[PDB]
Amino acid sequence: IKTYHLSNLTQTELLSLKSRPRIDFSSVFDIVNPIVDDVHAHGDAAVKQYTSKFDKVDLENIVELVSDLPDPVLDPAIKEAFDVAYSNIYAFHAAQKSPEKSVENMKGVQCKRVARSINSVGLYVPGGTAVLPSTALMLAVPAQIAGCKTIVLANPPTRDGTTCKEVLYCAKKAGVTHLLKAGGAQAISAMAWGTETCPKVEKIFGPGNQYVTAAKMILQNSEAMVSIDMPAGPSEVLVIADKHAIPSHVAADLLSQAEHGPDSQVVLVIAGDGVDQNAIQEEVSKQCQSLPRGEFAAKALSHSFIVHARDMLEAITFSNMYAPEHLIINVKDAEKWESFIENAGSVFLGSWTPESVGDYASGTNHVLPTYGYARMYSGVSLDSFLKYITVQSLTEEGLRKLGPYVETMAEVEGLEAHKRAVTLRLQDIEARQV
Amino acid sequence: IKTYHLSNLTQTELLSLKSRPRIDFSSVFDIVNPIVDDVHAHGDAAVKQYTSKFDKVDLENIVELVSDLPDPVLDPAIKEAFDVAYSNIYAFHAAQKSPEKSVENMKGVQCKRVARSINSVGLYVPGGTAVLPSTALMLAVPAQIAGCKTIVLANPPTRDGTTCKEVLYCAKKAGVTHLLKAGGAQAISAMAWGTETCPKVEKIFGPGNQYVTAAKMILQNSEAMVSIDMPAGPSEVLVIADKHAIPSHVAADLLSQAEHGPDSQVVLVIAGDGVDQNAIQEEVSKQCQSLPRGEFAAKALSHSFIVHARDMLEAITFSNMYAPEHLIINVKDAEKWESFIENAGSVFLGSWTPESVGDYASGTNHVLPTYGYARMYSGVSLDSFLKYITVQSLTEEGLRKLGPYVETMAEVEGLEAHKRAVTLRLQDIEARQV
Ligand SMILES: [Zn+2]
Ligand SMILES: [Zn+2]
Repeated sequence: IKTYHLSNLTQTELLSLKSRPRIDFSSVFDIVNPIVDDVHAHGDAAVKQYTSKFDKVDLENIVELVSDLPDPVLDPAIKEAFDVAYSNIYAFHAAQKSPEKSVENMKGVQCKRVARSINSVGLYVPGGTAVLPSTALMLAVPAQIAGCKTIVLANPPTRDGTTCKEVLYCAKKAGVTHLLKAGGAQAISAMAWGTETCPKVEKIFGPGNQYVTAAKMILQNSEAMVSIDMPAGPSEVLVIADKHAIPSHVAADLLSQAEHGPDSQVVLVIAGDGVDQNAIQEEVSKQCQSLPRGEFAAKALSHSFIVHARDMLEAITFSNMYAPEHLIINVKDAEKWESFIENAGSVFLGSWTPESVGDYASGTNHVLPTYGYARMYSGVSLDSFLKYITVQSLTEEGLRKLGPYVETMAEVEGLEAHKRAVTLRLQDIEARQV
Repeated sequence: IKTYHLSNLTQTELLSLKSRPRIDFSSVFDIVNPIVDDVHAHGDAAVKQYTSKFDKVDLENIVELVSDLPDPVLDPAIKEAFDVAYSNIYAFHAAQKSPEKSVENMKGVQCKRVARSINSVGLYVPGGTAVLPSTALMLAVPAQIAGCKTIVLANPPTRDGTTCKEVLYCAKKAGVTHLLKAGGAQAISAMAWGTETCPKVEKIFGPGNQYVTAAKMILQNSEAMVSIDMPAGPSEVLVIADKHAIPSHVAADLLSQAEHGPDSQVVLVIAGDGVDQNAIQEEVSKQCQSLPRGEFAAKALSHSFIVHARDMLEAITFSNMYAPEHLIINVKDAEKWESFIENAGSVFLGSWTPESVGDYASGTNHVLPTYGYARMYSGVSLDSFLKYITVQSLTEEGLRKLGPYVETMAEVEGLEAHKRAVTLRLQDIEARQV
């Protein structure tokens, strides 16, 4: 409910706004380490125990090959909607391919950067009661485009043990190879180390909850030889609204984020004068009462806050400091403010572009950096699933011309074998002129 | 000396060749962790103390604004060599800028991905017994191209408290804003947390020794809010050689990697037949005893190994498994095999392209993934210094076309607030034209 005016604040007060409520992950590591170690040591049996324990389901086989599962049949309207998403997500991400053009800054010194897919990747889509086929498209489409050979999707089952069929449809469309019917730390460990039946993966994506996230943090510093997309905290939106924003559409934007759960973070920034803060707030109350996830949204909004900025430059400056997962800019001429944005996972410009268009189908990626990590991490993209290999090839003339400079730098550095690798080659070359 | 043949080996045995020796991080962690904490709590005073103990230097001004440092004067061959290097590294990295073309897969649905620099960055360049201006260019040039506002270059001082003069030259050329005259874990903490005079940075780059590396690793899972380039181990080279390779050149390539240190890892893969392995081992021995760092190279070569492959495909396949920091391909028609390489930091094709060319001046980046982390990490590049923000903007028509698909997918996921944010908007649009 809290309201702040940027003119009222000291440098110390600013800073407490920039930082999210502390999550002590050390605490969460203590809970997660035994689970990670158990799966590491005892494999599928251990995974089955934790799945029985936490998801209250007992599994025969925790992994299946997706190409052996039947094509599920969906309501045609539902199917077409996910085909549209797929199509837009596919096109946005395919357009991120780098051309691989060679640089020749001196004659005969040809260098280039080429993309190779990460061979094996693991994707975490939360499950049980959550039905998250959208996240499945977000992780698997760019994997598919990148060409990854093994694609493990981890998706904890419903209370009976049934795979969410929309997720499965999405997984089949994006070439997921393996479906791992587990969640939690236990699923992260199984992909990081591999098991009797779950392939070992080289990189793991999707933030899951704070327990998934902790295991990812832990396993990236372990011997498992696994990298992750990014660390994480709760989901967030920051909305900037000016007097041209419709109060009820602003309210709906706040609740759209709030309904993700009690820990979602909402920030309303009011840029300029003439905005009816009251109407927005009342409109939030009215809309919240009919939401089936209204209890979640209300718990979330109990630690939301409002910020008054006297102008749009101040609003954006505050948003840059904050570094929001999602940024909504509902102000006149929103597009013009783009070159002022420095830190945000994803940006929604104007009045017709709610967060859920990006959550589902605009084509951008919704697995975005939270907690302030947009300061140095990007949302998942095609490049998240590639390594770039640098290549250089010299001709004789190139080495003739570049070698001496190399000789010089190696001497300066005290590295004489580095020098001789070149000199010995130059001797051979000069020896073959008569 | 030690040799293997790919035909003679079991699965069990290949997998042993793939994996590097384990490093005891536990002992390193015991050293590093209280250093980090101490710098976090006590700032520059804590840093001064550690510099005094390990580097044996007592210095009051540990952070220097590079602007008001006088240009060093170095001999002119040396200036000219680093200038060529600067030029090739610049050109190579500048060619990596993405176009930011908008995607419009459905009329009025406009999406894009824009580059924004990481606002502050830290660059680690080893000192004391090392002199590493090449690394200064490798880290600093793409930061400068990326437009990072604060660039902190950590480099421990020489015994009199001065900065290594070649390193300072490269920092001024590449636009480093601050110089932190400290090394080791204490340097890393100072950049990760900020001190009284050292700016806090968002990302830290550069291998260092195992103390630096452990500090980077701890700090990436800490509350400091800092990412890292990549984890790391000892540097490595894998050289693929066929019968057309000149044995002495092959030997000088191995020594070039080996002279880095006793842990530097070296692998020779002999592909096909007609290769004088003896001439190569003889040549390694003559060359090794005529080197200043010959004792370092010999210790490294004691844990080197050879692999015989019946053909080049099998050689490449083995190399793809091993996933070397550096790969040299000295075979016939080396360029043609490019498409078969899946895992390698940087590649050197043909007879005239030694590792040291890439270490110094080809333009590629020498800060590369070791220990098999080439399976999922790239070398440092322009992208390492950027976040890519995704942007979407819808017209009214765009939302009229895409919104209904989104309402449905929101229904499926049980996320009514996500649906309503679209519906209120579609209602407003409908109200207006009637
Ligand atoms: Zn959402
Ligand atoms: Zn080197």
